[PDB]
Amino acid sequence: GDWRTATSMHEFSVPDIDGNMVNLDQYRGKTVIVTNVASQCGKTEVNYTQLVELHRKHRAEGLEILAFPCNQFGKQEPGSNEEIKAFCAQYNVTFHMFSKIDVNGADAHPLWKWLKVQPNGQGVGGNAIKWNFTKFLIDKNGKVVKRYGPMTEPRDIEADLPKYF
Repeated sequence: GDWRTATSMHEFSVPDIDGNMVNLDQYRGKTVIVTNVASQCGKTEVNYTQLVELHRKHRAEGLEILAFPCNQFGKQEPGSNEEIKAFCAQYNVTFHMFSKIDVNGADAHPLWKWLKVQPNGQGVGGNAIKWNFTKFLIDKNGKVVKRYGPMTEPRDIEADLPKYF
């Protein structure tokens, strides 16, 4: 697959939660957090509340958050795209929600296959996504600059935003 040839997130297109293709080059010149989400995770509440807080705190500086539902971790995202959309409403999410995807395995979405092999997006302990709410920080040129594991509270990504704003 051609994802292997990409040098930037801006080369991918991915369906949003309504099913509509989003060309990610529209986020050129924005700092972006990409994260895999789920609704039935022990850290669902801390992640959605803190991602909303971080997005409200920094969206006027150009921060974007792209959230990808994924059911591969404990079957913790069983709902349809419509049900996930409704679920997020309780958190007042105004960042970008995407259609549910796989992030691991042969059928993972190409964007996520690409994120996992980026020099700053490689995990040791394999590149595989380990659980719900892994995060990647992506710069204004669509390069991965940091990867954060499932335990990372979204507020702790503040440490790294001045680097890239």
